Amino acid sequence: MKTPITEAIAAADTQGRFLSNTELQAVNGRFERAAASMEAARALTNNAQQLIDGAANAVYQKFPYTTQMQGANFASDSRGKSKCARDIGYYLRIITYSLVAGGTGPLDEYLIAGLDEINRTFDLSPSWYVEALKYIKANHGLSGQAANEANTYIDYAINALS
Amino acid sequence: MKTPITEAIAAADTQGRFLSNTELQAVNGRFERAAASMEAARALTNNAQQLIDGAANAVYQKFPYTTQMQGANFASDSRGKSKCARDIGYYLRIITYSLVAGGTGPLDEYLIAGLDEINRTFDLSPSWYVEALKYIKANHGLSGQAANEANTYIDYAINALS
Amino acid sequence: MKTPITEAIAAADTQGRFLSNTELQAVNGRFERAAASMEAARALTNNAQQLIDGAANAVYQKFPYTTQMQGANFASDSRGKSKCARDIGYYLRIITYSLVAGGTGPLDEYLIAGLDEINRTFDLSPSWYVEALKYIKANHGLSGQAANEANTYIDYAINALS
Amino acid sequence: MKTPITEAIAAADTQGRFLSNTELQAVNGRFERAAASMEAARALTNNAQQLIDGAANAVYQKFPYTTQMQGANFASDSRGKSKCARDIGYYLRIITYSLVAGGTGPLDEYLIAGLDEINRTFDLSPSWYVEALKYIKANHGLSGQAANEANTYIDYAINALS
Amino acid sequence: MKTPITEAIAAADTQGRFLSNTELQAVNGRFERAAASMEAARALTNNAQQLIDGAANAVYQKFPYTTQMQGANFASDSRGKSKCARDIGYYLRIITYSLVAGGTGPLDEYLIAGLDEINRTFDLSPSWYVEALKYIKANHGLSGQAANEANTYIDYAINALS
Amino acid sequence: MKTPITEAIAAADTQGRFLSNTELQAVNGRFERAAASMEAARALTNNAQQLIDGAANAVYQKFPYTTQMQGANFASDSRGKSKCARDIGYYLRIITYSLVAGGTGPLDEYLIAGLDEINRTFDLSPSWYVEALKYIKANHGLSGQAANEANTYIDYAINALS
Amino acid sequence: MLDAFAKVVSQADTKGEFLSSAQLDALSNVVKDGSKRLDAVNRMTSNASTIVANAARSLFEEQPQLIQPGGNAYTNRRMAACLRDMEIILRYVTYATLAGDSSVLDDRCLNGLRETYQALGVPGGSVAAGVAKMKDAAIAIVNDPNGITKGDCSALVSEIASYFDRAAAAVA
Amino acid sequence: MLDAFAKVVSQADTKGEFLSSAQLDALSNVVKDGSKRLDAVNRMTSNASTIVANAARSLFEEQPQLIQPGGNAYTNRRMAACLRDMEIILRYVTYATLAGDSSVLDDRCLNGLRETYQALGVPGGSVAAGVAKMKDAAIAIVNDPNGITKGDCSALVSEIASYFDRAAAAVA
Amino acid sequence: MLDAFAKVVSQADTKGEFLSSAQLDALSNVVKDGSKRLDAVNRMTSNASTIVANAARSLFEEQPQLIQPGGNAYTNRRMAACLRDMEIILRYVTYATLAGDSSVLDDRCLNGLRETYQALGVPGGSVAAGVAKMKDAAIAIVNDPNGITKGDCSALVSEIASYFDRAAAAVA
Amino acid sequence: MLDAFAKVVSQADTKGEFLSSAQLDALSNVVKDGSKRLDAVNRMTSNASTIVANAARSLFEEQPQLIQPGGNAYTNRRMAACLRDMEIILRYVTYATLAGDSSVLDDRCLNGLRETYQALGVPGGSVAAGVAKMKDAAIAIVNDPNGITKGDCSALVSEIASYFDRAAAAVA
Amino acid sequence: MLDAFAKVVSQADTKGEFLSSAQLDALSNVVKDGSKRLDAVNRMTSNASTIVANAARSLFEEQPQLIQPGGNAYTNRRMAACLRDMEIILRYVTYATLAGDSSVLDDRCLNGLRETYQALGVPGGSVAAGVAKMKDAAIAIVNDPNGITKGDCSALVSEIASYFDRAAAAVA
Amino acid sequence: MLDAFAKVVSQADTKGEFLSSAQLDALSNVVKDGSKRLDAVNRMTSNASTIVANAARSLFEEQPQLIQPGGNAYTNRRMAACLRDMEIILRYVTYATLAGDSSVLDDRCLNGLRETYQALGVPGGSVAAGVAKMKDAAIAIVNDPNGITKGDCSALVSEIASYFDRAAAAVA
Ligand SMILES: *[C@H](C)[C@H]1/C(=C/c2[nH]c(/C=C3N=C(/C=C4\NC(=O)C(CC)=C4C)C(C)=C\3CCC(=O)O)c(CCC(=O)O)c2C)NC(=O)[C@@H]1C
Repeated sequence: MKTPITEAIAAADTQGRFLSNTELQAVNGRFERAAASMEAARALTNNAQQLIDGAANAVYQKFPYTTQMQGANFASDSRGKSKCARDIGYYLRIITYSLVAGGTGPLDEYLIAGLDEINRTFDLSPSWYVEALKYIKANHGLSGQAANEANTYIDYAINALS
Repeated sequence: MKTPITEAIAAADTQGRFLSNTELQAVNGRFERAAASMEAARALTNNAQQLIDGAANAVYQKFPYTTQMQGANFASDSRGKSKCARDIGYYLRIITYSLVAGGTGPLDEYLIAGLDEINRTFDLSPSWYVEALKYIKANHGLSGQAANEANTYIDYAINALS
Repeated sequence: MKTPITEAIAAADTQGRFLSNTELQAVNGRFERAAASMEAARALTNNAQQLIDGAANAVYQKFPYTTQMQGANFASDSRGKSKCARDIGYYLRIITYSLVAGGTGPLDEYLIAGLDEINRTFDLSPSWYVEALKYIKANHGLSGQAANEANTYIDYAINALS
Repeated sequence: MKTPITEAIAAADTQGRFLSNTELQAVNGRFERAAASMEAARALTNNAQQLIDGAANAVYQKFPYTTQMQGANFASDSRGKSKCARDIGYYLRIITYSLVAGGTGPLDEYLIAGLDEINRTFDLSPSWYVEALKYIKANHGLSGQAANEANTYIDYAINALS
Repeated sequence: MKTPITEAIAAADTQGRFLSNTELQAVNGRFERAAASMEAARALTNNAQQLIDGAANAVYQKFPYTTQMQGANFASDSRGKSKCARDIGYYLRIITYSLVAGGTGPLDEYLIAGLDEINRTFDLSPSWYVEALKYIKANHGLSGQAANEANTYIDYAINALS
Repeated sequence: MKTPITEAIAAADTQGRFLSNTELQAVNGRFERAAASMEAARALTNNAQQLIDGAANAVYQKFPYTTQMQGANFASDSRGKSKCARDIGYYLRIITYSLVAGGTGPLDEYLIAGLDEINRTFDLSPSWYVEALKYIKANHGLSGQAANEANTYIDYAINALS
Repeated sequence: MLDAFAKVVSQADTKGEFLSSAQLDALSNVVKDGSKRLDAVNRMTSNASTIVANAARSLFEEQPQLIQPGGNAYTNRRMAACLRDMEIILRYVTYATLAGDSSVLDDRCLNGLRETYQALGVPGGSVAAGVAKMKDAAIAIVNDPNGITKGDCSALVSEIASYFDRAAAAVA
Repeated sequence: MLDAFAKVVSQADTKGEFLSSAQLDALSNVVKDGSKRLDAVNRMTSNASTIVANAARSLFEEQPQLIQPGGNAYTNRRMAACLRDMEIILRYVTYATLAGDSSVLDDRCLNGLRETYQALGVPGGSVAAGVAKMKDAAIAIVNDPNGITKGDCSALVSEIASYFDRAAAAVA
Repeated sequence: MLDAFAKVVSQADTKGEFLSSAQLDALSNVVKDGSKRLDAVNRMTSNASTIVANAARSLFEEQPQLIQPGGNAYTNRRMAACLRDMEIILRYVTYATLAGDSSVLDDRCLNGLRETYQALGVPGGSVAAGVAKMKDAAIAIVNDPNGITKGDCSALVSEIASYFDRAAAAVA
Repeated sequence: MLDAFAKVVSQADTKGEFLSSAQLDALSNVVKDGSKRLDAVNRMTSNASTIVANAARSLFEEQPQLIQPGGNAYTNRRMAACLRDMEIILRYVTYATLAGDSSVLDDRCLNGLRETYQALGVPGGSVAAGVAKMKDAAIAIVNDPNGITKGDCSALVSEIASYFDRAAAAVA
Repeated sequence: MLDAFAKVVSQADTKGEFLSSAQLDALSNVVKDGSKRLDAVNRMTSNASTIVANAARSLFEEQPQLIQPGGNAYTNRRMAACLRDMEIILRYVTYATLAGDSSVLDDRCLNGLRETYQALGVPGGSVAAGVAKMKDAAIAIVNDPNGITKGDCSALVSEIASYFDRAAAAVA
Repeated sequence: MLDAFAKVVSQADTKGEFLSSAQLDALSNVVKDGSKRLDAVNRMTSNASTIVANAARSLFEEQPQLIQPGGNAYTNRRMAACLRDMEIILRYVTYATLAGDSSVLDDRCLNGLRETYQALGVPGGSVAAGVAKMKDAAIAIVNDPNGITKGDCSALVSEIASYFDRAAAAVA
């Protein structure tokens, strides 16, 4: 999986050479950022259920037609609400994985790869998930470098959707 | 030239994507190491002439035949001594360049690329330069991370020669 | 542009051979289908404005939020309605082009190539155009092979969107 | 084997797409030509032995040296006459196969591929077979599109030999 | 042009190396064979017209139909006889060129390359030229290594035709 | 292994053709040179031990530091002298192999391939072996083409080292 | 690959004889029934997307262990791969229907698929269930009598069902 | 490349308007006259070998300086190249005749041919003479009234002659 | 490509002398101001999509002749190409901002772009207008004082504006 | 390949749950001990050449049948190949030490090495002896207390020895 | 590949000793008899076409089931392939005759031929019969005493027959 | 490429006539003087390394501005490139000497070298000086009378000097 350490090792391996000072400097920078990364990860994991419920409710309020239109891809019944809550939980959990791993490897591997085809096939709108992620970014309750890291990963996900 | 910033930019460019968090972390690690890098560079630049003279003298003492054998590739006359001093100065200056730039880019580009062919063609021994570099490492008079960086680059050069 | 005649000529040219009986048979089949193709093209061209207005109105009735939500990509104002009418006119005109040319060349070249990126960037939903095309198919007022051809091309466009 | 249906299927498969309207039009054109194709095939099959004997006799009359010169590749004895009759029968049978299949697939696969090397190795003249095919074309006794198809395939074979 | 010296030079050049002892040995072997090569070349050049006339006459006697059949590719008139004499002269002259150059370079470059297509297009039989070359080999009047070289090149030409 | 016969066979095989006159001429040149080759091989094999001892002694006299400096790569003890004698014996034996085989195949395969890496890793000087080979060339006691061949192969080895 | 005409020609050439009257009559009958085959292929091609989407939705409702965390279809990448495989199977079934012979389907799609799935770890039973659902949907769409000339298509539907069952048995 | 239908569609799309009744009527007329075009293409394809051989023989009889020692067609290799070029020109003329538009002929064959011949040293006048002889032979074969339904093909013959003259002028 | 450190090292090696104290002090100052550069690059990368979309919308509102039938951006393919080009220009501007030197931007993006656009027929004035709009949006986003430590970024903003104007002048 | 963070994330995703506090604490401990790992990697990389040369010399002194005429290391080419293999093994051990997990070493170096050596005829026991000598030299160099901050590196040395023994057992 | 000189040198290097007098005398004898080998190779190369044609004709007369409809040589393509294979076998026999060692013949031609023929379905007995006929023809041509210096070539003919029988046994 | 025999054959074929007695006598004279050419080529090949090294040393002593910091030969890479170029020029001179014609030297080495050096910035005068020094060294080595049969080699030396001067003039 794409992490800074594995990226440096792969870069060194494709050339058949030992590890230079640049790879060690990159690993050291990752270790320096790890403190804020773990702070953000703990803050996001501790309040997962409240964030999921709030993001779902925000999606339901901004797009009220998603709870009234009769369809398989809408949340007009309990099955649709369960699917939406599951999707938001998946998004939050994978964002936490990316925060812990120190890179966008989990985001690219588990969620982004193949997202457009799924959204087209099952008739889902990226705007719903963009609104949910915007709520999560506005209400994660962090400050400083931890907030900076969380916002960076949330914006990466949003730019992937948009 | 191969520097951490240009390496990260090239890695991002070969994939046609924006700069991720890993490249920024690598650049931050380079910036953290820059303090020791500049300390070592200043210490090596301030005492360049004394180090060059001492390294030359050490080479002359360890291999006494280099000052008595009659040949074009030996230092038995003033021309050979001038050439040896020039070579040691080149080695020290390029090591300083590598220390400042933050990577082995200057070392690979200006000195290492094509070294074996030159040593074979003009009948020069890598052991002389290894001894000079060992003297420089033993007598640069640094302590701590600056000494660590200087020793790392000197060992890179030595491993290139050996 | 991808037409049956040009497709046959390109197939013959990539092998460096003359035109065989199979290419002539394909061209003859195209000529046999041309009667129904032109019938459908005339029927669709004669009632273009009514079809465009009806398809727009159907989109507005099925998705009522597209006329009330405040946004740049919605038809809540005159500019959005003009853009929607222009889009539906483009769809109908390119379908007519494909009917006349005898293949999906115009559809693949003018509309389908790059459709997903545009829909993602400008935040447009393929379901609106699917509903408009469904209305057009239900209300083009043809019968027989002309209706068969028109429905075939409309379904090709719909499958491209879905 | 190269038939219009298999050609269309292969063209669709090399691009990883479904069958478009052009392939169906080509298959329909093949089906329209199939009537004349089968008419010509029946007419050529019903009078096979007479055509073979006549074509052989025409070759023997136009090149009288083929029945007097002493050689392994000449028809001066019973073995050579048997070989010539067998060759003419092969030509007629493969032409019938091509007429039935709707393309030059059987002709390219069973007869044309490797014909020049065989004619050079065993010292055979293409002019003999050209004369036999010309007799067959002049005496197959067809009229209309069936005659057109038979002449087209015979001319394809002749151009292959010439 | 393909000569032993140029072949050795090209072999040395494709590897980017100097000329080794093997290339010099090959050139020396060519120089040793050059005596017989020039002997055969002189013997064939001195009696060119008689050999050409005899080979033509042999072709006319073995295939008597070539002087009676009415056609553009036959020697039934003065134009055909002139063309046949010109062809036999070309064959003999190029064989002499190959003998002088020390290899089959002239034969492959001037005559063999494209021979089959010409023989098929203009309806010429390789057996005529095979008979002419057989007469030339039987009546060149050489003995020893010169005869060996002449026979080797004539057999190379014959195998090219057959 | 690279010998003139195998080189000619490989050249003929990469083009899928029979053996031409040029390959036979090259083999004949090799056979003509074989007499001097075997003469030189016998002369070098008969006096192997004396040549090895003399070349070793010449190396020890020209570079006297190789018998006094304390090191693993020097001949200051019995082990180093045994290693040097073994190396000189290897050089002479492989030169004899190359003389017998008629090409530089044994020299390129057994000795030259990978020589620079070994000399760099184990800290050996090519000048020692150059001096030994120069002594061998000056004291092999041959005259004529045998001496020419021996000198050619010794110079090939020297140019490989230099 | 081989269609009906190529198959008959190949057998006749292997036996080395002219085509008889029975074979020519059978080929004439095959040619006479080409319009129904073209209609079936066109309808399946037009409704492919809905067929695939509905079949996938039904399959994931019947076997919920595939989309659970840790399943074989739990990611966007693996879900896209599953949809792509189902679309490929439907496409090759349509190719075989147009050709009139299952040579292309057996040679280019079903050749060595079971071993590939075993190496990857893909459950073949779920794939067979999805293929059966696609078969039912496609057969129901083909036999739609609205907006088409009335006729007999029983043999064509039976043959299409045969291709679908062959694919399901070869992948299971 | 573009044929008549593609050309009309391209102009209509560039102007951004639906096709009018005149353009549709012209395209219907083009479709109605397709059998004659198919016959012309079939006849030219069938007689291509004889056309090329006769044209080459006539060209080398009219200009004997080409096959003389030192000429541009004095070898087997160069003679084969000349025959190949003439066959290629005839093939592309047939392609343009089938398409109904000279886009393919101008884009894939005649684009940059004069400069290539100038660099190689090939005389363009002899090539133009050979093209004219091929044109005459092909036109004579196309207008053969034996074993075909009687009709009017004057426009088709004029168009084919136009393509041949265009090729001759572009290569000269 | 070259950044500041590589540029200084290259000039010093060309002159063949050790680095002086002034150059080392300048490089130390460059290192000391790296956090602001990282923040600017991060903000531009995060807001790239909105920047590009808003700039394209504004450009097509100001110059309506581009999206009209027959325009240079009238298709889905050409519109996608235009958006891709704008995104590429923004990406290379971000690369140059991170490097601290415009070598990569001038060597990999702006080298020979005017001739390519002239050959294709792309109007350079509209591209320059779009680049200016992107510059304004990016500069406004970078100088946002919300949720960040207060400081002085005037030199960084001036340098970024210099890169944007260089790109606009090189493409016009 | 996988390091510690990637391994933990992969197991958590397979089980489909958030990371607990124990895993986060373990990862924090791993991050806290990164300086020692960087020092170990740097020292091994710096002394690689001497390690390889000394190990090869010792191996050829202990088993003299390898460099004898007819041995598996009797040429310059085969000796260079042996040195290259030892250097590759050391390089991959350093990669695994930096990663903190033996996934890369087992996947890119030791995967199918025994079969390759068996096919070539390379004795695995001598390779194992050389690997053991390299292990001893590298461990002795890593634990050098001169010119470094005093601390505890027992776990790191044990882990490095584990990687070396794993390589030796996988190649034997 | 290896010839006699390379073989002797390889064995001497494997044993690690200088060549003795017996080996040098044997190599001198091999060199002394090179003219006969060159004559044999030249004659076989010159008569290759007639050898192959006559052998193929005789083989198809002796076993008429190969050229019957349905046979393994019933087409122009398969007949050309059979002639090509026979020519390749003769060419490699000539290569081995020139080299003086059957290494090239066993390594480049006969290595894995039986399995290839078994997979394709080619009968090996007919190939062996054709090889035997080619052997007889080539031997008869080589021993022709007309227009050549009289001498003893018994060993050369025996060796050539050995190569031919080796090929026949390896392909059967 | 062309040697003397190929050149004469090419002119004779262009004129389309048999070779006369004068040309055959000239070719016989060329063949008679082959041993001296082989000796010259062998000596130059054997002494190439010393020739190149001495010429480079002399050139860098005469023009010290090349190896100064900032020069065109101030690095290990550029010095290696310069030595490689000189070795290539000597190698092609030896090729031309063996061939007896300067076609290969003019076609594969000196074709477009001046423009390449102008684009790169390599001074041609220094290259010409190095070529002249190599010429002097090679001529002095070739005319060494020790350990060789006494004879006349004046024409060969003049021709070699002509090739060297041609290279020097073409590179300047
Ligand atoms: C059987 C699956 C269903 C069915 C089909 C059916 N159609 C006819 C009539 C026609 N179908 C076509 C369709 C095409 N011909 C082509 O070339 C192409 C591709 C370019 C298509 C799509 C045509 C032209 C006809 C004839 C004209 C007409 O409209 O009638 C029949 C009758 C038998 C026949 O062969 O024509 C049948 C059975 N109808 C059903 O009810 C079945 C469900």
